[PDB]
Amino acid sequence: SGFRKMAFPSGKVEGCMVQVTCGTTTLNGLWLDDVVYCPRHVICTSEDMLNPNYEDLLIRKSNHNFLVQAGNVQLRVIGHSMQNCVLKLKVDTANPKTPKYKFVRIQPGQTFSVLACYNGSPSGVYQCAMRPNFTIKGSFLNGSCGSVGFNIDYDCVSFCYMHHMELPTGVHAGTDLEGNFYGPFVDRQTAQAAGTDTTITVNVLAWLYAAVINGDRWFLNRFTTTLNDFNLVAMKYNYEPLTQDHVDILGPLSAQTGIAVLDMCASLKELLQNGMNGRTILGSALLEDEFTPFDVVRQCSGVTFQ
Amino acid sequence: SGFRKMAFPSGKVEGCMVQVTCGTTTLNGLWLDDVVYCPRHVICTSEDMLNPNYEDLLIRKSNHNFLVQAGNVQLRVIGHSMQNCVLKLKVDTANPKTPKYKFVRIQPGQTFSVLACYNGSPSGVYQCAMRPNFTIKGSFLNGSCGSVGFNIDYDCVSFCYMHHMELPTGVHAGTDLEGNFYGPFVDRQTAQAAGTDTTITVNVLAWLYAAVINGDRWFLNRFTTTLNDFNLVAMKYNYEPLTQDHVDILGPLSAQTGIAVLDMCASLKELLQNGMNGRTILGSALLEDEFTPFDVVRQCSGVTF
Ligand SMILES: COc1ccc(N(Cc2cc(Cl)cs2)C(=O)Cc2cncc3ccccc23)cc1
Ligand SMILES: COc1ccc(N(Cc2cc(Cl)cs2)C(=O)Cc2cncc3ccccc23)cc1
Repeated sequence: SGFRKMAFPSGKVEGCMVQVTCGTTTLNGLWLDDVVYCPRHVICTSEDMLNPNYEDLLIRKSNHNFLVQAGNVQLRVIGHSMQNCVLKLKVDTANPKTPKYKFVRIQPGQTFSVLACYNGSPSGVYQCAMRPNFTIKGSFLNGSCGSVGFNIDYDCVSFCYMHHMELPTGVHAGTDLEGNFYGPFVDRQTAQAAGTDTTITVNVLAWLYAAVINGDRWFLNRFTTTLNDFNLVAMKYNYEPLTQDHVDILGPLSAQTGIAVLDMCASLKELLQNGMNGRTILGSALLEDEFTPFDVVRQCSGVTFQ
Repeated sequence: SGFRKMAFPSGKVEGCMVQVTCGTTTLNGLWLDDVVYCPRHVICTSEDMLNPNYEDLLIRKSNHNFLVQAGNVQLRVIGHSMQNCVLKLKVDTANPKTPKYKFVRIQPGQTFSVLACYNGSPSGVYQCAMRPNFTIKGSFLNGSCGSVGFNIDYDCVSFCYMHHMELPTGVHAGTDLEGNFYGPFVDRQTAQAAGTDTTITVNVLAWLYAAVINGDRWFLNRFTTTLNDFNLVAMKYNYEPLTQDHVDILGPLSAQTGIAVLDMCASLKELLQNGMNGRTILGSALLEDEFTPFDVVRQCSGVTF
């Protein structure tokens, strides 16, 4: 029993983290096969970030301007290209610890484990959710850039996030491993703001199923609802629309608990309308939205990674 | 900036996890050098668990009754002893992935990472505190037994916890790696209950210092308190007494923020009195007590391994 913010084991990703230096700028890189992936802003000084021309800045750098350290063993850069906002450093050595992996771009609502790194060394691991405003609430200090976010889907590490920036609100913004930013953000120091955020409805329902599995059932009611009627109430309270796809993804949790998705929807509708009445769910006073349906199943069914 | 419940990277511990089978019982073992450590209840059946004599159960076992698997590799048991509530299986091979390690016993309030394992394979990693009542609020299912809790310091793993049981409240009980239970618990299926839990006051204060470091001061006030008046108030909310040792341990955070420990104690007193009035502190609607003072410094100063 019990329910915790639970990260994927970090072993396979720890094996892939390196230091990248270009000038007095040092940050983290991801070493997979004979390529190191890192933020393109490694080629920038703090002043350069005000109005960078990345084409011009890269056209001036050569292979030997980029110093990569893998533990305390130097890799030779034998090529460099830019894909969107990531630098790809082609190196002389394939990473022997390269796991089975893909690059995945995630949807808002999806969670991932962050291996927070400084100077190519891991500091720790935690769970994040891609907010509907395309920011993450992370723990990132200067030098954290190039730290990655990942899921393990069966036997495959899926890399979904690379850390780039901290916004003035203190929330974090980054790219997929193809250098495509999540959200309307740019790698220049200019006025940029997190948009108004919404609650991830499918994840709140996932977490109410977690509560039922852990014996916290007080919020279940005899009422039902239609998808349409649920969404009319949800949208009043700044909750993301629930689609039929969301309903189907919640099918396994519904089957395991014997509580219909629309019955759980009716329970949530009353929670939003009435509040908690100074009660808690899984020892939280607020409705939690940073657990996916799969996160609940993985923790509550003891799914393992080998 | 930002502050998050952060586990240690699990890689060095993943390298030590194996499956241990005795009869129809399978659980997790820790493989360090040529020894595998596991809960001694691996030699029990479900009926055995009410009043087991582990000396009598163990003397009946041969080396070959213990099946230790590390991935696809069968490890050969060449010896066994019992130390308190852990079994030590001597195997023919030293774990090549063995890290630098120590065995430590932690105090209530200290935190560690759990690598939750089933059949010798990892499910996930989370951060935990030894509660004042010597339980942990974990996430563990049947087959989780032998999962370990640890801290990393430089490149040394200190193992402080081995998982043995779940209590009726759903909290979890376990031993150090010398097989001594945290708390008054025993490896028997007899009725045992967690003592009344209390909040870890020094950790809540550490976490308020974290919130200040992260640029949030809304909860501060103009007031101070004596240690004695703080403890008289805090105990009415089932908070642990704050000792002068706790106050000294909060010294570095006090110095970094310029907020005296007893002034932060005054802030906490008001927070218990008023609640958050629809606000949050580091994204939390409750007062968090599973960050130690060292955890705040480590995460706010960017310590690596
Ligand atoms: C060349 O040197 C720099 C590179 C990046 C930064 N910024 C600002 C920007 C990044 C982007 Cl992309 C556009 S502006 C960051 O947000 C980096 C950053 C990250 N995560 C925690 C941070 C914490 C403190 C300070 C910076 C942090 C600043 C300087
Ligand atoms: C020989 O087979 C068994 C061995 C141990 C268990 N128990 C009950 C007891 C353990 C101890 Cl030591 C005394 S009673 C557990 O608590 C294991 C356990 C662990 N963590 C989550 C658990 C969740 C559900 C059920 C059991 C859990 C039961 C059977």
